[PDB]
Amino acid sequence: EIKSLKHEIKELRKEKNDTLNNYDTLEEETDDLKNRLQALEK
Amino acid sequence: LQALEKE
Repeated sequence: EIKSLKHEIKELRKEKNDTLNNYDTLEEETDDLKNRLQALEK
Repeated sequence: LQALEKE
């Protein structure tokens, strides 16, 4: 039953990797809007 | 950004 628990933990890791991909696209959007902020300020 | 597009 330990292998099933490890598989469930790997599924949780996959879900968190999906959240990390969401974080990465959020980060690229943040970089784009930071460039926009710097362009509109200067 | 909105501020920089509000003024």
